[PDB]
Amino acid sequence: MISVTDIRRAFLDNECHTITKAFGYLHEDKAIALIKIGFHPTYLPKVLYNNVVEFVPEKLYLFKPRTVAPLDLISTITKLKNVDKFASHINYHKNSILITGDKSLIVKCMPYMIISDDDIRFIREQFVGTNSIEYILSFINKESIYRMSYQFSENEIVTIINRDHFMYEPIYEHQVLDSDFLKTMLDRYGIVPINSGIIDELCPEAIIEILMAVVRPRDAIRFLDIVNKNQLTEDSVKNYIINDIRRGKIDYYIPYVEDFLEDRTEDLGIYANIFFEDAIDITKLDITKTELEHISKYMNYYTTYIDHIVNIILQNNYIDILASIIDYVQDVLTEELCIRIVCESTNPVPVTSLPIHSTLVMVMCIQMKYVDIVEFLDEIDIDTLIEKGADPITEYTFTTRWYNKHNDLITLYIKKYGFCPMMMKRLMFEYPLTKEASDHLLKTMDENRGAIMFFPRTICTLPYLLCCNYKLIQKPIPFKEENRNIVYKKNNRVLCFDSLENSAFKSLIKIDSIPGLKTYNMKDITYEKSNNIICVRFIPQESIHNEERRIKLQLFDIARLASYGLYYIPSRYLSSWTPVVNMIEGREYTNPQKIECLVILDLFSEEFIEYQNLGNAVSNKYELEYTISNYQAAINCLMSTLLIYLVLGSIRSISRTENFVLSILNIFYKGLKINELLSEPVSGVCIELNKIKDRASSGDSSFIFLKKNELSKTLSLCEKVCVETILDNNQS
Repeated sequence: MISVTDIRRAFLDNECHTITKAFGYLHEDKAIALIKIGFHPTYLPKVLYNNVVEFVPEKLYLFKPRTVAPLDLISTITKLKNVDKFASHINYHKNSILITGDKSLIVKCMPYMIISDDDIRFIREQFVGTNSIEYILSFINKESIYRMSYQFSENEIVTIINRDHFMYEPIYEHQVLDSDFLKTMLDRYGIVPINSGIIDELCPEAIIEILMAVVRPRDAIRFLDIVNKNQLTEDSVKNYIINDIRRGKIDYYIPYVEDFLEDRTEDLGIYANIFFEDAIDITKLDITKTELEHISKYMNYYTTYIDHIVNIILQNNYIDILASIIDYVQDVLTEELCIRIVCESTNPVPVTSLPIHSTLVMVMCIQMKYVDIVEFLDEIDIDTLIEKGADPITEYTFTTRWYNKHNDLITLYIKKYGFCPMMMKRLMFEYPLTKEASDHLLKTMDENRGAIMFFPRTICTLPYLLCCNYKLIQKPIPFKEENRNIVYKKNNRVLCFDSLENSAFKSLIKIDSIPGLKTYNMKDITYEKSNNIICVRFIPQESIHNEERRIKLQLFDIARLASYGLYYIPSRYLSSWTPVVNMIEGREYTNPQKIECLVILDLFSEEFIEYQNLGNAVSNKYELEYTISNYQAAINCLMSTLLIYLVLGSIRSISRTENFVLSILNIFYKGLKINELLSEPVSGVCIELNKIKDRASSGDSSFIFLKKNELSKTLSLCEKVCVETILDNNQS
């Protein structure tokens, strides 16, 4: 459990109403320490302003913009790369920032400043004679344009659209543009010319093509309005719009239909009533499932016929359609139907939209992993929820008032997250707790110190172990004298490096010193130098012919290298998958959307990085918001490699998937020198894996596509292997 002694002392001895207020009564030294690591309220009292400016300036945004001094603000954001959090400060002090005349400063601040016609006059004054005017203005935001009278020149508009393509949207509805300029922007940037500057009469084909290309409904409306002022609308255009309405594209055309298609309501059929109140009696029409899907978003126009529609839905078992109109059928929903919806619908419905909150409905929502199970507490007590397997501590719950209505939910929040600084920060500071709720929270955490509240399941979960802030101990490399009968390639290989300090060079040499590797072996290493450059000549191990054996033996080597402090970032397979970050922040995580390879390459192709530099390499490779430790980066690399070797390895495997998962994960243990065998149930994992295996033959693509939440059991097994990796490391 996170310690709360000091902040609870502050909360009680000053009779605060919120933990935010109590934070301000901490000793300035403790407050500043907490502020540095991000454990702070959303704002700070003025007494701390000088300490923040001196000791942690990047956190000045925690003061009201009026409280911050323009010099302090400008000194801070000059140093920072990301100033998103200073947006309201930057806007409030825009005049101070303009007066500086600093090109780099102004350009960094433009996306957050609401720029006025006067401000534009100041920029053209301070920068006349330089390339900078069209450069500075190219960083303007859509908010400035909406409130602006100024009109961009064409050069400005190009510079702006080169910097951010979709800035054409505010520009195109801000000002009248030359019609040849609109054509040039279409031929060259593919921008659809939706602007009042359209002057030439367009052929029926041209109108149909522009409609087929627009995406936002407001652009279709605008286009048609402009065009109708230039020319009459053809029967060819009218026909396409009716057929587009039949394809579900409705919002695009509501003004148009109401003004020009009044005499085509029989062609519009069931859709006509969206445009003309009760225009067609739909009971006399043959209604298709597709037509009901399209009008589901438009049911407020079919309330005259709501019974007929509901009846078609129930008679044809259109449960997804029933779910999509659930707000209109509250009176019809029996417990039986409520259950059907929960089990059969593609996407969940809100528990508040189910009028029946029986235990039976609740266990179906638990089975379907509904995120809003807490809403059954109007009928069912928290103990029955927990006994029946509910987890009400979700993101959904945080958007409700339930934490103030029920101190048992705050206790459950602590049991799930009391060790997790980011999640406790969120409840302590970013949730509108009551005095009594705030008191219960700090009391419960203070009287349950240590690990007792997380025993015996949570203390052995990966997120819990990531927040103990352990270390992975590296083992020293044993003496090597290679006696094995290794088959080497009949050709040598040369790798060159800019210097001998090169970390990749240093790890290649270290890996050569490591005994007992199965795939990463090298013969007859010679050196050649040219000033700083160092080249390594060597004869690589011949590749293992059996692909399944090769993949198993590569994971052994990965485990053995990790035990000695050498890791690799699997970014060629999972370019953005950092589940460790989710875990230490208390956020749920799921599988990546794809594996960017089909073939597991040999380990010679990867760059192995020292543990001591791993936190920095991982955070840079994945462009993380903040730098994670070497420990947490090591866990991410293992989690990534395990997922890749299980999924990709399965695909290329010829043995029974149950024996593959069990033997390659035991192979991983052996590389770690863990003497106990892995013995986990893999039946549920193998069903997930075999599904993906079957798409990989049918797909025929350059990547392996993974469906959302398809690998939950495989991920819990990757987690369990990492947990055992950490616990065994901590015994040594």
